[PDB]
Amino acid sequence: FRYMPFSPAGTPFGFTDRRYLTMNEVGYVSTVKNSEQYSITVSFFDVGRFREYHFEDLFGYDLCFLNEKGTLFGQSKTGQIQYRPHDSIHSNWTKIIPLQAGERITSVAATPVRVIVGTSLGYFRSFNQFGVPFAVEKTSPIVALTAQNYRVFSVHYSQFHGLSYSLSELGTSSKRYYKRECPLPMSLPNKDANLDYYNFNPMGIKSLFFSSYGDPCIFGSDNTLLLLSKWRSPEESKWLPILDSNMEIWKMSGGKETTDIHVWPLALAYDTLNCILVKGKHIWPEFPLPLPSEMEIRMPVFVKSKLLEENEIQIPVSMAAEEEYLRSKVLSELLTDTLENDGEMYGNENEVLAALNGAYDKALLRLFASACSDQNVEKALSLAHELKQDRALTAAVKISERAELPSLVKKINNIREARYEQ
Amino acid sequence: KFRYMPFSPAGTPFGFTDRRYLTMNEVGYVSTVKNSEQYSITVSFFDVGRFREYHFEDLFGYDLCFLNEKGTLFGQSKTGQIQYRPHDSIHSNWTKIIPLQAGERITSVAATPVRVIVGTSLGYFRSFNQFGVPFAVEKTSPIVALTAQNYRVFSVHYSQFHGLSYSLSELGTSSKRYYKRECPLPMSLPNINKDANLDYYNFNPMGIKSLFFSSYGDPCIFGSDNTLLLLSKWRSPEESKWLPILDSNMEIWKMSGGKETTDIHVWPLALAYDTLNCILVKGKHIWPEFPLPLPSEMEIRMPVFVKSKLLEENEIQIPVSMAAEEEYLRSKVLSELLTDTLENDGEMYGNENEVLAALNGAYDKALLRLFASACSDQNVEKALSLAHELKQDRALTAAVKISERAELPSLVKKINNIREARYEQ
Amino acid sequence: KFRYMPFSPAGTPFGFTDRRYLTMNEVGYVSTVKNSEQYSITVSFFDVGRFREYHFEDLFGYDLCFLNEKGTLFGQSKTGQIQYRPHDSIHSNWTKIIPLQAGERITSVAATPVRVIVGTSLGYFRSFNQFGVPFAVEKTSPIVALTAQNYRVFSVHYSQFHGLSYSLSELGTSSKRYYKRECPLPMSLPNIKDANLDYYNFNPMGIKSLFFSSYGDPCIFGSDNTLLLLSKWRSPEESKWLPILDSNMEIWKMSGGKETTDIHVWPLALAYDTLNCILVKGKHIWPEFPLPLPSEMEIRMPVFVKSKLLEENKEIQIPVSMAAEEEYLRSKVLSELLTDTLENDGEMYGNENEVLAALNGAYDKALLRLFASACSDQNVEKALSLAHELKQDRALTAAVKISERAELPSLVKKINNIREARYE
Amino acid sequence: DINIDDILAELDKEVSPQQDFSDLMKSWKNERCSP
Repeated sequence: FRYMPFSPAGTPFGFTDRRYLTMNEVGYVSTVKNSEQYSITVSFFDVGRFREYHFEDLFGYDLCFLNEKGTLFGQSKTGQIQYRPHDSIHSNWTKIIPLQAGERITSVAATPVRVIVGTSLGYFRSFNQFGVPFAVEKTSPIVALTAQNYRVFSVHYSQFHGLSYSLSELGTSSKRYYKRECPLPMSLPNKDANLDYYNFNPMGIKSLFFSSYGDPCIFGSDNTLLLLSKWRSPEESKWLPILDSNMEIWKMSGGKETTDIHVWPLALAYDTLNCILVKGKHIWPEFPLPLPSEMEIRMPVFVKSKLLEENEIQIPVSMAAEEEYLRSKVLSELLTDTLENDGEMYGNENEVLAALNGAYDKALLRLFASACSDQNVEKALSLAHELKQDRALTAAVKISERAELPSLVKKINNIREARYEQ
Repeated sequence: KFRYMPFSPAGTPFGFTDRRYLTMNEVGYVSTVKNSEQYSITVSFFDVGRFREYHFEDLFGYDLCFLNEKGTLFGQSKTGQIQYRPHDSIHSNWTKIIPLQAGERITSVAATPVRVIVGTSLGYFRSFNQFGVPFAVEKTSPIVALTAQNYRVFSVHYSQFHGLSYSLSELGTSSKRYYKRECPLPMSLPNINKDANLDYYNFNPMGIKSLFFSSYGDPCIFGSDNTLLLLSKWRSPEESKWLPILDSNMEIWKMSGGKETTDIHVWPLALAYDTLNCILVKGKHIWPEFPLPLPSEMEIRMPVFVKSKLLEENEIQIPVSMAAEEEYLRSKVLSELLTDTLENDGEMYGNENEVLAALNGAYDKALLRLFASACSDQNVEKALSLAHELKQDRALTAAVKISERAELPSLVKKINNIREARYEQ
Repeated sequence: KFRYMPFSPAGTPFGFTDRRYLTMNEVGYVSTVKNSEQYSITVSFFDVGRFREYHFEDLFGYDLCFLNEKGTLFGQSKTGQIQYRPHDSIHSNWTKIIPLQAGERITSVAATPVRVIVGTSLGYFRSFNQFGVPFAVEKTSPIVALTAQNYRVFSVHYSQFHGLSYSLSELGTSSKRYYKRECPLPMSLPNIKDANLDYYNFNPMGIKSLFFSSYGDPCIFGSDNTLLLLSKWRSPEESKWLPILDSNMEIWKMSGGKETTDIHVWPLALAYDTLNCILVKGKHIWPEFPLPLPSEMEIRMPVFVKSKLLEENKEIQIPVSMAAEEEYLRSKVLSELLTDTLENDGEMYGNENEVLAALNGAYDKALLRLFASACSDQNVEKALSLAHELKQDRALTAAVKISERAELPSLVKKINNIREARYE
Repeated sequence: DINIDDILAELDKEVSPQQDFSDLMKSWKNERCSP
């Protein structure tokens, strides 16, 4: 296998002198072939908080990670790295890392506390934010890295271990591995415009990041956003394919099987994905970088044939109700998990969770009304068991009264009793 | 280059014959006949005394099926249509379409009284209540076989990039628990590198003939090696371990008097306690024909035996000490499985305490035959180790008597020390 | 494509000669001689006070072996014959045939004081007690390699359909415990000169040996010639493999560089901090029958940039910054392993506490030597973060003295805040 | 860089039968060879 270097949302050169190294919520990094020298630019989307800068590079940095506090750079073959704080009162620092014969650096990452470097032979090296080496570990070969506060999330692959990931947190007492080289359910790539990309990023991992609420995410060659739910309890963790961007682009294309619209993922923030909508022949963004944009998260329950039969695309309400019930359930679970373990990050999530549970029950009531209109008792009764709030159970009682179906009325009243008698 | 195929438990190829099975089960079996390029499905039972056979034209081409106690679940691998048909008609039949991405297939489906589950060649795990409402969506490694019982689901995964692995899960009322989570599965794939075998493995490259939960809820699987694997102590993840409780090739070799016959094969239905319910296939093709044989049985048997010994010392007869080795190990594993069931799940059939007592009897009796085999050679240390393995006091005094008639006074003292350490509690 | 082969720890091929080693470890070594149609096996020990060497004529041609304190375990991979030999001979030798399917082989064997363990190429995993009574059969991924120390068993699995993985257990006389089951093993397998090809024909996995530290931590030495040690294995959520010795780099260093080749490390055991091994010279990677004295290499954390050392040295000497980095890391990891051993297993020689105290001394001294260079670059924050790492409060006073001599009153102030906190 | 080996020395500082035998060896050698 090839083991080319990775960085979040980086792009190839593609017979062009310019390319991007990284893209994040905070900004993006790019480089120019300045003859044998390279020019490098560090650019920001919040130009209020941050300021752009340049430097000229003789090493040819091709790895990068753009943390809010500072930018980390690396040279894959020579093994040199350099860290550049944005608050330039803090000094830059450089470290040349030991690389064995035939080894490369494959990924790097940075945080307020800790810096991480991974190699094609699976060495996993740790430094504090001032360049003191704090640890060395061996894993299966690192192919991707990302980090947030004390939490680190990594992907591994080899011919002899298979595609897999680790999730870790440096507790102040000790490091904990929540999950450790567990198999990763992402699809690898299966013409030439695609092949020019896969010669640069053979794993097809377009980006690898934590949510705003600190939940791991990955965006693969299948162009779906996977989010690892309930990672805080490995007995119960679930990779959720929370968004299929092919489906959403197809819907926004009015049912057209467009070859000329693609998405580049930046970061998830609650019910939306920050991303860049690139168009045309190449599947990666070009030098005049288009503006960031938000897609909603929408779970893949849509049936393509039924939607083009119904039909911009407009959804039949029963299918939409299924999607909204499902998505509100998973987002509610994520918000409860984050609130219980980590508290309110933004002083907003408790109120958002109340509104979200409202959306959950409202979607279920649309499904319950649909089932009652078909006079299906058993489906409707099961749907009533899912209802979370007494307002929704009372509404279901009146809906089943409206549907002239008193068996449901009596049974749901007894369910309501079994709830409120506690 | 690999090709995924739809799978269901104990389903079969067509071959060049238009009649085919989709699945077989302790409840019954399902078959189709490709009449006028639609499919007259037949649903049939082994305990007809409480269930009617029934029959309908499938115009969609269901190639996936899962029969269970409460109903049957069908699926069409390409279009994504799935259909559920209860056995009574007080509950309604229902049908739903599942999304397929480009180049995808549904690869297996499963059902329970409280859950319906679907898996695909891109690893989408989609699950519903028994009325078709989607209760969850999840992604895994690509699912290639799937089965369930009550709240519990067992699934098998494969790809070039993950390797053969399994997951075991249960719907808790609060949340779904994974006991094991894409852990590597010690089953053997078929040798891909004979024409009837090639035809079957073209139909089913993964080589899984069937996979099911035991009568006591233990997951079981049966592959190209024709051994039955049971995941013992699945209830505790760190120490759960696969037991190869039966080799059907070895038992067929025994029952055929040591002859290396090519013309008899065992088709699994389900494990119930000490016995695999199965259909013994015969002839060139290695799967059952349209007139099914009756559901036959084999006892499970731990593979302690070796051909090079039974050939000389033996329709095959077995030497007493080696027979005791098998009986001892089988009683041990069965006793542990029923003890874990009784502790974790209670009595599922209302008599397991008495079955456990019978197993303890068989256990200690086989140990006593081994104790005699050791005292025969005056192997005091081996005999004393066996004395620690004995558990009922009756068997400990029997071991004293065997030591006496073999004149090991050392064992008389040491066995009575074991007894004294125990009965003083 | 791949073939399963029998393995025993640090056993060697025949090569172009008629005798080889079946195994060698901290206890001793076993060798076999192709004495025409039969084999002459000799079992030799390093502690001649406890154990006496013995030999016997072998008509089965055993190709598997394992050697603990209590007895020798032998196996013939192709016929399923195994034999176990207690070293006192007050307990009897015993022999058994375990069943094999056609083409199946025993791939590895191991023994513990109350168990004998056999793993086959189809992944059956058969347990007998030390007197040969069958006790259990499992099925796992095929056990390409396997060893034990006291009651702790450490096994390595591989197949084309599972990848490389390992299990670690503590079977005991009671409380039979499993620490990790078939977790992926981060070791590197060999690339697909002819002595190397001959060795990998004998041992396709390229595991040269596999063993435990004297304090009971799993170790393995792969085709990369890098000793890996599994740290914090006693609590699985924190366990991590540490590359404690890149022996290629250390051979290159101790030979003065110069592209030194045709000398190879054959590992026997780690002891505390010092790999006992044979330094084989020449084209063949493996030792010869007149077993050379097992030379000693102290472990070295891999922080040595070869290009930097080439620029410095153009007999090799290490810059004090790099030396202090390696000293700090090595002392930290060794102190962690000693602390875990003393918490869980306790003292065995009765001086490990003194060793750990002296080791913390080396750790703090390395941190102070790094702190001095950080202060020489006048970086207050790098200096302070280094100051946070020190363990002894009394050692932390020396950081005040250094930052005075490096004219950083900000650093002195911050360190005195650390003194005031550490006083608690 | 700032040298600190004396600081580290003041951190590090925190008749025998062998000496008598070595002194006897010294005395024996000096005695044998001296006039």
